[PDB]
Amino acid sequence: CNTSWKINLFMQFRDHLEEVLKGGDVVRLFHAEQEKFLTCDEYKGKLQVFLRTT
Amino acid sequence: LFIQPFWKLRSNGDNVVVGDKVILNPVNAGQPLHASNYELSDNAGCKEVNSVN
Repeated sequence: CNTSWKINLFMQFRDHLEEVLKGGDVVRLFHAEQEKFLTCDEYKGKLQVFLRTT
Repeated sequence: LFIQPFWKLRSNGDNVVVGDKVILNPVNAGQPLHASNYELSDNAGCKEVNSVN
């Protein structure tokens, strides 16, 4: 075929360190003061963000 | 006086930064300093400081 693949850069090898925050990382935000995790859930047909009491 | 964190952000072994809210706990008494609400008779408008939870 004549298909051509274009190389689009998302992240460099130097920036792929595991000791730094990187785009696309899956992390959860924990509230130290209230000791609660940020969460979003559907309550009355609409999604709302809050801190879930544990 | 043990200097101890008041916020949950800081933790034991962390360097104390200027402006941080800290608690001063006497080594022997074991009760943090507290600005009492008892107005001093000798001087009006002056409160008292004592060691208590």
